[PDB]
Amino acid sequence: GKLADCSSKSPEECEIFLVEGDSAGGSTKSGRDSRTQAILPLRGKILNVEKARLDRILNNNEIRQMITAFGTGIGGDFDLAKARYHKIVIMTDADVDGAHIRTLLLTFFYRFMRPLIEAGYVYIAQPPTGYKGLGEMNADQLWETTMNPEHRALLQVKLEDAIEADQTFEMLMGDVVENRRQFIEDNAVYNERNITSEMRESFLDYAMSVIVARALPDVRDGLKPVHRRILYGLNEQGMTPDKSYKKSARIVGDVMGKYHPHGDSSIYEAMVRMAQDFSYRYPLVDGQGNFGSMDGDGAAAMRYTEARMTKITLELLRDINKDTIDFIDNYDGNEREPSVLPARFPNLLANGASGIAVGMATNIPPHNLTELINGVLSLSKNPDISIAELMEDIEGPDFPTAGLILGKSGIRRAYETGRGSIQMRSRAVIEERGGGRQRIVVTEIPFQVNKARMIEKIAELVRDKKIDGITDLRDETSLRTGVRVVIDVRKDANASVILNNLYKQTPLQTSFGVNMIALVNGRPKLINLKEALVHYLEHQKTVVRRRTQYNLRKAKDRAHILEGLRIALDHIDEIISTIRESDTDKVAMESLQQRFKLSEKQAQAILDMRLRRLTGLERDKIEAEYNELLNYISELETILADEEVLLQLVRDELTEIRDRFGDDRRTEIQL
Amino acid sequence: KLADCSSKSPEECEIFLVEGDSAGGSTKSGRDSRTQAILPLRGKILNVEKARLDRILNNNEIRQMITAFGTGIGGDFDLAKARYHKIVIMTDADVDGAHIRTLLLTFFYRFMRPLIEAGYVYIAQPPTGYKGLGEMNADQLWETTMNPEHRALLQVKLEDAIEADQTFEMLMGDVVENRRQFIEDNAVYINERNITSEMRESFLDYAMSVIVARALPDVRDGLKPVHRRILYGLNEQGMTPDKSYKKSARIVGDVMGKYHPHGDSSIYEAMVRMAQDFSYRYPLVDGQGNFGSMDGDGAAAMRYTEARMTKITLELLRDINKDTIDFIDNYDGNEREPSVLPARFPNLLANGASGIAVGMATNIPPHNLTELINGVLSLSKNPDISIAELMEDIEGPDFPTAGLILGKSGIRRAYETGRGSIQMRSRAVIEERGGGRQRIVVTEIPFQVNKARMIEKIAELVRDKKIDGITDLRDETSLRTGVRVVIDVRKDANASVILNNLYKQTPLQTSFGVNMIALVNGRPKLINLKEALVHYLEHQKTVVRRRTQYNLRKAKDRAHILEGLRIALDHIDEIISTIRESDTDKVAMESLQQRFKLSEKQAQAILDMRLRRLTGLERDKIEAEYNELLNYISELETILADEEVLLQLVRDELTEIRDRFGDDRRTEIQLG
DNA sequence: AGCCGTAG
DNA sequence: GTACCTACGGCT
DNA sequence: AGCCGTAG
DNA sequence: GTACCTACGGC
Ligand SMILES: O=c1ccc2ccc(F)c3c2n1C[C@H]3CN1CCC(NCc2cc3c(nn2)OCCO3)CC1
Ligand SMILES: Cc1sc(-c2ccccc2Cl)cc1C(=O)N[C@@H](CN)c1ccccc1
Ligand SMILES: Cc1sc(-c2ccccc2Cl)cc1C(=O)N[C@@H](CN)c1ccccc1
Ligand SMILES: [Mn+2]
Ligand SMILES: [Mn+2]
Ligand code: NA
Repeated sequence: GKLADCSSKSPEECEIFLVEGDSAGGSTKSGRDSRTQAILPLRGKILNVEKARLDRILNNNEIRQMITAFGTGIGGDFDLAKARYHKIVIMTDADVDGAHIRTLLLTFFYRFMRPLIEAGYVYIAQPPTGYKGLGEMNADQLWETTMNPEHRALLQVKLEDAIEADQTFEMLMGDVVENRRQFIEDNAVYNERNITSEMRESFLDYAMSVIVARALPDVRDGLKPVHRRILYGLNEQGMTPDKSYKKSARIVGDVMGKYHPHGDSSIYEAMVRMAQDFSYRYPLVDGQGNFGSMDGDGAAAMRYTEARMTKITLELLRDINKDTIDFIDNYDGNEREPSVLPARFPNLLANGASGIAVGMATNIPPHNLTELINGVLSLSKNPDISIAELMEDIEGPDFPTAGLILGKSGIRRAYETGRGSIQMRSRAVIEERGGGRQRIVVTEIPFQVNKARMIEKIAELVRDKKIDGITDLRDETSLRTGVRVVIDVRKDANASVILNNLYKQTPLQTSFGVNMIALVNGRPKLINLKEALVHYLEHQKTVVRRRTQYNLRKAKDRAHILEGLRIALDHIDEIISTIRESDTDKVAMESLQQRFKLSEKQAQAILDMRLRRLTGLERDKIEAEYNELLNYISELETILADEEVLLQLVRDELTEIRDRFGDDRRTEIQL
Repeated sequence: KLADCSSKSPEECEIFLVEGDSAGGSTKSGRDSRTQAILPLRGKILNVEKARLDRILNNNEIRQMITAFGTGIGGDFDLAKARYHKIVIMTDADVDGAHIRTLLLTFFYRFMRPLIEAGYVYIAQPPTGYKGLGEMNADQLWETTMNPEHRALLQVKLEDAIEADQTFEMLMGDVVENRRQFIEDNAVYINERNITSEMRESFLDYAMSVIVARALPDVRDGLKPVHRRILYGLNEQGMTPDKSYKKSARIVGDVMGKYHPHGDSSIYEAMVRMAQDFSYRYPLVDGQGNFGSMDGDGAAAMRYTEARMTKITLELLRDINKDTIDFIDNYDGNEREPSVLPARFPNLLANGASGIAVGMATNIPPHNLTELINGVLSLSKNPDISIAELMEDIEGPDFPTAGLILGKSGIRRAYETGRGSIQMRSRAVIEERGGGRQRIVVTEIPFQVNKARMIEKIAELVRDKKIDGITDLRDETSLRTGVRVVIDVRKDANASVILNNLYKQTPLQTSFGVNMIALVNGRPKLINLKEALVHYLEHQKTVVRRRTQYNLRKAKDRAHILEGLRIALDHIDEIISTIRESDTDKVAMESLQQRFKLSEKQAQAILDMRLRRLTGLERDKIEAEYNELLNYISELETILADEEVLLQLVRDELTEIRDRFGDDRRTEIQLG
């Protein structure tokens, strides 16, 4: 019913185009030749049939619609002669997700409709380079470039080696992660088409993009691109804590247009989590309005909420405009965006990260800011510090939701190797409720556990009689009292046994599996605690050194200008005479340069000077600024002359941040 | 969706009805969960006053409320079974919140009246300034509206049941005229609440806002608030035709934050229509990407499309920064927006308008711009011109979709009175297809007719055997050929007969019901063709008059500065020494003013002068500017001194616009 | 009828 | 006004 | 086995 | 990635 067929009933001259969604589909339908060309719009990512059970595959709506459209049936019953189109054309967006969707479609054609490929019926379209998605093209341009048999370039998909192609679909699309990961590491780098070559190149294109530009944080600032773009967007709009909140829909529309060419919900939902004090150990966004709850209620629609940077986020963006980090071109070349943030606090470890990539994933727990900075300071004084010594500063993860960690052994393994299992428990106590009866009271729950869902789980166990001795279950949580979950215990039953059982059978006890993978030098890397801290500290040294160099050039440039102004003030009569005698700006400029040994920049500055600069207060200000400047330049040079002084400055600034933003440990690590 | 409280004891339990999930989550968090339950609604609710019982009972929102209350409904209503003794209506403090409140009270009065009689129904009073309950933090919601310690609730009271019956009937019933009369009669520019009063005030607030601030165009620029805000948003962001396309998501978020506090889809779809050349006779938006089709395909998601002003839209905004129109504060006081656009072409008539309001609706067809401007010119030369004479310029509507209008008699009635029915017919011809067989070919369809859907209607008629003689039906439309819909006719059947039947039984012939209502001085008004031209010409006289006055004010301000600069350069050594000798800015200003007879503004301008202005070509170059200004000042004064000269200037600027943007008529008017 | 177009 | 489909990895 | 979070 | 509720007035 989503299919827009062509009028001809002769398959030999008929072509069906497969496109990503209705955005693309509408340009496609308007621009086509309705006589011979059909359009079937799909719905974004389609089922990977290499990983799915067969009944699921047969019951999936997108899959059925293709089968019905092609008309050949599937597997054993496939009948090539019954095909309704001799050309099946894959026309996804010319981007990395476009590529993924193509690997998913080919995988379906190969496993289920193979003769179709063998017959040479499957092609790949080749839309132009410039556009965002096909939804961004005018129908006429899409017709000429991509669908016009006269000018289009199609690739026909050719099946050459079928042993090789089976091995290929299994490797890329199959359920064994390791083989796929190996394939990516090995190949990762910075009109007839063999189906194996198309899968390998298209999948690597997608997989690479997800690893380096989506799902993994950078080790230096702890951010993924969508977060870095959000925060940079708030900086560039002047959405500072002192400044008022800006509506979220404007922030999101802004980020979308300038830096992040993806769907609005991905951006808004990333921003929302950054504002949740139950998600971020040190929240990066300050939100006004409904930003979700521990119960998994979603945030209010973006038209209603407002947001701005938290104060600690200013520390992430500090000195970004002092040539501290490298800018790069944005997605369409009309803007510039930061490659990384200055990150004056160790954000990766402080807020942690979780991302599902391709071939790999990352799980990094959050940490206490005071402990992390103290760890960085200990490292700065001792490059050969061991993990055990570092743990004297950093006890373990510190969750925003507090709770308990059981033992140091999982933490120790994770810090040493980057992988460990950490056991988390809710904070629970047994107390009397009167009448000789007792209750269990939970005041803190494990990190990332949905409270309401945890309670549902307990209720279901009680209902199914899978747990004994619970008379009542209520959520007494309130803004005023904090989290409070009350489990009433049957009189004379052992509450401690019931609690132990709750730990065994519900998320009241949950584990955090540490998998510390981050982008180091543009590549994913499993890193230990020390390595994550070493990368953070080198970054801070580079940022501070660069800021100091930038500030020196700027101060020197400004001093240069002020010397010219001071010269002008010393010979103001002569300066005025020279300018009056000149016919043009260009002559005056040359004459000032010749007569007073001034640079072009100095002369330009003098010619720009307003007459009010001539008053007593203004002359003094020019002289006062120059004298202030000379001292500043001397201070900057001192820092750059001595690596130790530079390093000390890094330590001092970290320390300042520690004292301003460092807070108490929340999570209790129990021996 | 219900988030219930702990207590089982209704006497102390309260249920809060909120607009959506946006307010629901803050409400869930902020409430006392022991005694406060939350039921989020799904925006506007069924009006039970206009609906039959089967539809009422099958509505999910009505069902959830019935289920939650526990009382049952109507005849089976049981007050004792109520699960809460306080049912609290908590919508946003805005016009649409007020509407939701009338809809809820309508359901309660009709299906659960004892609940009101018992005193169980209340209205919360959240604070204003928020633009949504989703906007408030949970602690603010609790303290201001849900905490029993600080909250102010209105208990709804039923005093006169006869009067309330009548009020619910008039405000919410199916008779539009009584409701329209109520709005016309009442419209104008400590813990208990009478239900009749609450209904009359809440409904009037909503109805008036929709009439004056949503669904009806201004007679002066032909726009509704959302369209005006979009265009002003484009001008402000500098999205002119010379600049590159801006992404739609960014344009929309900007309009949302700054001027239009409503949904993104309302803004984006309004912008998309301005871009469609099958909708707008002179498109106001230049769109890049998928902007929808005549088959009712919607535009691509806003993440993909880009947009900017068309060239003609520059004429809507021309002179906006010369104090030609009044600006007003935006919705939250942080911005300024235009009350109306200068509108240098008659956009109301040119592009037409359709809007469903409350108590009334509007339907104004588009027109040919060359014709309209000629009409305005003729009118400007003769205030007593008649409609018939005006029709010598303005033949009738001119649809972007072309086609035919049958006869001039509906056009005439609509122009004379503002109401008329106009028959639009497709352009269709009969031609041979070979073998002695024929086809009907359609290349133009009526305005606002979905082509795919019209084709479906035809296919339906053929399959149901309600029409004889059709053997095939195809849409051969393409970019190369334009609309082409082909109906094959059975050999030896009369094709003209088949075509006449298709006109009678399908949208291939359709009617446009003209009902020209626009806002005139802030009030809706049914207007005829001449009255719409008159208000337009007045607006233009006013814009040009104000523009001239602004320019004159500006030019004198400038001449004044230059007289100070002339004096400064003539005495420059003494000027500089005066400044050098002054300790501060203030002292220099006083000294310059006393010594050289300079105003405060002249002296500031002298102190702001850069040294590079002392170069040679300046004494004369300043004198060059000063000389042109005097001439210009004289030119502006002449215009303000003679109405006829001002009127001629309006005529001239309209004529230039007609020659630059005026195009050929598309819709053919056949007599008859 | 169910559409048209700004709203929740 | 709102609700689900899909990919992807690892842990239970 | 369903969840975590950026994506279509 | 997409689909389907509601108000409102007139034909
Ligand atoms: O609830 C439901 C339930 C079902 C359903 C089905 C199909 C279907 F399409 C949808 C459904 N829905 C909701 C709806 C899906 N939504 C996703 C979000 C999208 N938002 C656009 C947007 C706004 C912006 C912006 N960019 N883009 O830039 C900044 C300003 O605001 C609008 C469509
Ligand atoms: C999947 C990819 S892509 C990539 C790469 C290479 C070069 C340029 C750009 C990129 Cl993106 C490297 C790997 C990879 O697996 N690296 C190994 C290191 N042993 C590994 C194994 C396990 C965990 C993390 C890392
Ligand atoms: C419904 C409203 S509100 C309003 C009004 C009054 C005063 C201030 C602000 C406002 Cl908005 C006037 C009417 C109305 O019906 N006007 C009559 C013309 N007398 C009408 C009748 C039929 C068609 C159009 C217009
Ligand atoms: Mn894409
Ligand atoms: Mn509202
Ligand atoms: Na008809």
